[PDB]
Amino acid sequence: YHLGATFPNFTAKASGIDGDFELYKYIENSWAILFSHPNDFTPVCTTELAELGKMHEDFLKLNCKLIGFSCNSKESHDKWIEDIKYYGKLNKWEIPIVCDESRELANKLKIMDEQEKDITGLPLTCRCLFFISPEKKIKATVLYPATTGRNAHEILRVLKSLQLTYTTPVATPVNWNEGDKCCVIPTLQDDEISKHFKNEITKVEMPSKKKYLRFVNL
Amino acid sequence: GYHLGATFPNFTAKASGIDGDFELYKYIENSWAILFSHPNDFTPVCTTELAELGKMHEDFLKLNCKLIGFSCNSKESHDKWIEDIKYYGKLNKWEIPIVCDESRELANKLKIMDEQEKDITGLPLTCRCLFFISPEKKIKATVLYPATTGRNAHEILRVLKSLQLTYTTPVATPVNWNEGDKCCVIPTLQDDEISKHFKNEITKVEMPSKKKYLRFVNL
Repeated sequence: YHLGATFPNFTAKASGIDGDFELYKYIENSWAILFSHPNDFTPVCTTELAELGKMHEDFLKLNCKLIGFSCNSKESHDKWIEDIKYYGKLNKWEIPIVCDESRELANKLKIMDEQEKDITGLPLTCRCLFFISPEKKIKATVLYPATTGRNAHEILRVLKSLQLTYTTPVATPVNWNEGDKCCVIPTLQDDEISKHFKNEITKVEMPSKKKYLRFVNL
Repeated sequence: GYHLGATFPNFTAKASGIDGDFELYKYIENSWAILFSHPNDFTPVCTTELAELGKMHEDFLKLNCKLIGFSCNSKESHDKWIEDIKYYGKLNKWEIPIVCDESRELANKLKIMDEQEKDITGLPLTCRCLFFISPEKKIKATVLYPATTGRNAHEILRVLKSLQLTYTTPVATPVNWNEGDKCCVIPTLQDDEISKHFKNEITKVEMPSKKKYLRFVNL
């Protein structure tokens, strides 16, 4: 699943609901982030899910769903959730965590961990991320191993960049955070700037004399 | 293509700063390596990323980790744009080899094409990929950011330190971990074997499930 591919629909069991979870129904007209984790009841996973449970409103208000995913059962997810709530000082769990016990979805998405296996000796997923647009396109991906917890701040920062550059002709520079100046895309002609920007462009002159180094403060 | 734990393939290519062929396995022998691509020379986000990694090059070399750049531009393009990068970063030299994939063979093989970005000729360009590669040529982590979205350079280093730490020690790093912070004991390490590996004591946190997996250790 290269960048720009269409993230496939699937139906699965999930935490906190009794019926079928269908992805496309859940994420219609929304950004989505689908994130996996190796095993329920393990420490790194608990810290990550507790953090994303805290940040869940920050995402929802940007019109972005969070969807969890592991190769554990529903009964595992539901019991483990009370651990995540306790660790994280949370009082309301809202992120659906998909179940993939058969590993069909994990094999199709190509997110298996290099190392981790459950108690039954069957393989488990790594820490994947898929950032998905309202049109079901994979805008960005990450595959972290079971050994290395994610940066939850980075997850919200990429999302903000993706949503900004979705509607405006800019790209966000190294280490950009919301509120910082961004870059004008290099193909945007100077005759074309005022149609798109209220504020002034800053030009930084380069030894090559090419005029591509332009910042804008939105 | 190249999932976690797969072997990163050898290649040989032209590169910035040298006039001979660059062979990947040669350059990274007995070394951690981070291979990072950018879409196009002479464009603004790319210049800021490369300046930053150039400033950070000593941080990486101290950890025994090679940085290797990559775009679908020629050598002549790379060499000239290097002077732009050096100017923007206030650098006096440049030592990261930037490989050339003008034919797009390597980028089609690595599956690092950007969804939208094209050059002046109409041909497609790479996204902003990262491959973290161990001394045995195994892919430990990857990231694919699009052209629209510059990477977090602090995060690249945080991940490398994490991958190096957990490579040799029975720990895993929790969410948002930085070097110096307590990390987690792997859930399968049993009690009898805890003091072979750890000088400092372990902290256990009680869970409603009464399971015993929530263990922190300060190294």
